[PDB]
Amino acid sequence: YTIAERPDLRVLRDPFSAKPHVLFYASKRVGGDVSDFAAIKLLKFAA
Amino acid sequence: YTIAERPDLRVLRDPFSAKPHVLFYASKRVGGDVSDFAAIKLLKFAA
Repeated sequence: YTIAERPDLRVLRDPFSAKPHVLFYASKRVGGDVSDFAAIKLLKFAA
Repeated sequence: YTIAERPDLRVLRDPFSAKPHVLFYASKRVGGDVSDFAAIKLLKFAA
């Protein structure tokens, strides 16, 4: 499994949209799927 | 009578909320009621 990501947490406080509040907008971006299909085995329970 | 206040007026102007406008927002916070009921006497005009 290979995980790709940006190593931060972009926070943007928004005193404008919801006016008497602050509305912090934090967003980390991360992705990833299996890269080596031979390196993972599973246990299915059926038969 | 005790006045509790934050000795500043906080201003916030958002060109972003409604774009063609500015929407100045200015606020201060204050509060207070009586602290010594024995130090304020009134004059009712009834009896």
